[PDB]
Amino acid sequence: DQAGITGTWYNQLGSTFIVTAGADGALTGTYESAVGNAESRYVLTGRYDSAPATDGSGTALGWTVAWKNNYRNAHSATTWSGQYVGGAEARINTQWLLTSGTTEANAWASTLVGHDTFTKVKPSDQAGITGTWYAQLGDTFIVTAGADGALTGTYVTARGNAESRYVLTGRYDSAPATDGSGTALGWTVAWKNNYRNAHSATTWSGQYVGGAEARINTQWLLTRGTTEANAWKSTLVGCATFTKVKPS
Amino acid sequence: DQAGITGTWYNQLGSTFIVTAGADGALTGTYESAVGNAESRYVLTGRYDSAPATDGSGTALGWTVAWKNNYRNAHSATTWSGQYVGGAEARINTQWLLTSGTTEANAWASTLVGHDTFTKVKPSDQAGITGTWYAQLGDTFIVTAGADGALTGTYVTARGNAESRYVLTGRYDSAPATDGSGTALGWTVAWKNNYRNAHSATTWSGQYVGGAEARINTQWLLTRGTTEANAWKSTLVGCATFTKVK
Repeated sequence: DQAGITGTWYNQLGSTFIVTAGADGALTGTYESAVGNAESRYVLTGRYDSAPATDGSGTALGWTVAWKNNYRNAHSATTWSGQYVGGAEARINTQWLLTSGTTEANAWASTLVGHDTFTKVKPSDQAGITGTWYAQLGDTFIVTAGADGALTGTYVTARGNAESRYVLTGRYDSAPATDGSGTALGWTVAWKNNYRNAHSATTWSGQYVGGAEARINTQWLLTRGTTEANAWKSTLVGCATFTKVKPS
Repeated sequence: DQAGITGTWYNQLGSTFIVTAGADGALTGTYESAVGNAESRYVLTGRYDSAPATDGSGTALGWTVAWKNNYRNAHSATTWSGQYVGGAEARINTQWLLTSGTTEANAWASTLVGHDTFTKVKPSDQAGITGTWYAQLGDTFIVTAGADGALTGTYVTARGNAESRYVLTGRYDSAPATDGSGTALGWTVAWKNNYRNAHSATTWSGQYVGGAEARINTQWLLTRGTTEANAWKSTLVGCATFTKVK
């Protein structure tokens, strides 16, 4: 629900995020984290299902924060993937992936995973990235990396309940480390366009590695809006690798 | 933590598991699930760090349940990876991976992810799998699949804080589907042996696909024992693909 989502949400750690849900499925806002290498507000962007199911399922959504602002750069990004559940005790229940830019030797250790629950009640490489990317599955990701750390574009998926292009939005570390680490980034796609609504959203969290064989290596979370009884099985997890060379 | 871990644990869904922690780092017991395609008890096996850190960190552990018993076969396995925290309100905080055996075309949708918290107080044999497997990183997994769905063996890791062999235990679906879906399975390694103790455990959850190029395609969770303040960053996630050819 657009009115249900917009506002201020608090999670179990004490972090805060303020979000505006646009009528078109956009999420925009700021996140302030009570833990980790973080200080003050960080830009957040994401998507949500603007036509959720009426059988009582939650509303699938996700969003991304690149942990760079004017005070700090943690060379990392987090994506939350989850669902909004309305009512007197409204909640956003998520799982998240936190990727650090790493050397290729430490990439196997690059991604933390966790869960966050948010309530309305306060508790007690721009050039390298911009362009067209191809997954091992055959689908396609066209993205523009802004100078501010914005990612914007469209995703065309070769598999699943999906058809034609979907809007994508995300963030990336716009001042990566120079020691050969990759560039942390993430983005979200809500699987609703003018042709289909799969009542679901995916977030990819990962890092860009430049050079002769440039890659975006990601892990992803796909959450479906579910009833509360089915929520334990609402989130799929996977990995995906994108290259600039269209596969065979 | 042998005495602390052993006994009966309840999670927020109403599921129950009973476990015995052995002195060597073994976990053995049964899991009864309050949700999903499950009914009565299922065998569980796993590992835990039998010499945790004394600074107050939790105790890393993991375990596997293949969702097949004499009453049902859900063609699936779950691994929980997490850490035991002792004291007046002892808990086991986990994240879990549930893999279903799927066709190749559906494999991208094969693995659910979630989190479970357990407390002590109740709330209100495949010839295909057995052998040596090699990951894209260079490390090595030697396993014996028992006829009862047991997995036992040793894991030798080519990366991280590890050296030589570590004990592994796990489970697999011993009566898979014959439509060409993979065989669901999972296993645990606690990263402690006679040479190193990394105070951590990894669980792989995934599926075995047979034939000319047999593979085990997995996703894994690596949990480190942490302080309560650092618990939010205790678990790494990744994927690993194993083949029979080095």
